[PDB]
Amino acid sequence: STGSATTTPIDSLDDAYITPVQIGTPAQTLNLDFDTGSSDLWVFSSETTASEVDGQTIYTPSKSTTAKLLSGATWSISYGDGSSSSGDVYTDTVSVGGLTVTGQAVESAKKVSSSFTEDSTIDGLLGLAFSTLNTVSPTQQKTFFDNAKASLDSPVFTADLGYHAPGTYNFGFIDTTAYTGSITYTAVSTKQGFWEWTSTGYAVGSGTFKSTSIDGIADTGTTLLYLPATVVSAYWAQVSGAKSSSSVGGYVFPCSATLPSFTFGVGSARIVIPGDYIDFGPISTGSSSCFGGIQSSAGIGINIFGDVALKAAFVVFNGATTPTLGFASK
Repeated sequence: STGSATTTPIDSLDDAYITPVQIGTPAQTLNLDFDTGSSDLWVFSSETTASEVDGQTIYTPSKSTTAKLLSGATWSISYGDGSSSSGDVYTDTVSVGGLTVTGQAVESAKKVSSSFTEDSTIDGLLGLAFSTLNTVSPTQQKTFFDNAKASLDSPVFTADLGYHAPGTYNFGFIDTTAYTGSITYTAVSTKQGFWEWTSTGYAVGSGTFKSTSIDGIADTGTTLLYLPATVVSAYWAQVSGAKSSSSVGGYVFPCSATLPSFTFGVGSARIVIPGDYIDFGPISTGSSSCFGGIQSSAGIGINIFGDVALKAAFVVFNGATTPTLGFASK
């Protein structure tokens, strides 16, 4: 089997991407944030505290004939950006772009933190990291991809995120028309539950390539590119007027400035992030100060190849017995 779904930016800055997901019988369609940095499929629901729902579409298990309470199961998650949610668990039928899993753990939110409430466009998350990170207790649950894997034509999914435009998540096949050149594959460590790999270095604009190992994660659920402070400093030093602002929480730059590209290494191959991808617009309406899309990972404790990086590539998440990651230009 295979599946193919369009993923759409939630706003004009590509702050995140939502993908429609069918849950239950008859189908309830929710727009989920596909997140290769976490491993819980959780949704706004009929059980979510009413005061914490503001415009989201909810899953109502009682209206699904295939929904079954996973008795005794609870979940509770906290994300790197300080947000959180928690609740109980049902199993139900979940379909993504034609691909159907039965008995998928659908984690129903009883509580969500304010940032989720305040984002009316995201109805939940669908985690695509390794199932070892799943928070369901007492019995850890498998991700949608893990459950689908054996049925797929090939044990892979791909992320093709658009710049200011829709893109595609595919399951079970590699669309050879979706990228240019060849796919370069690189080793993955699953020891922290992430799609963790080691970039071979970077360049800033037309600068020479610096060969240096950068361990990080391929994370569709993180907006920006978070790299070591040395690297980030070298980038923003090439932007006139750029500065790091504690009050704003990172590097900002005059909206009148031209951003250089940023290149990262995948083995001997190179992915080029165009400068425009690194512009996240005015820090506040009317401000001439723009927020940068490359920021320091210092104090996150991990480097994160978020959407800024991934949307410059066609990315293969190869869930073979020994997982690997593939990157192609597009």
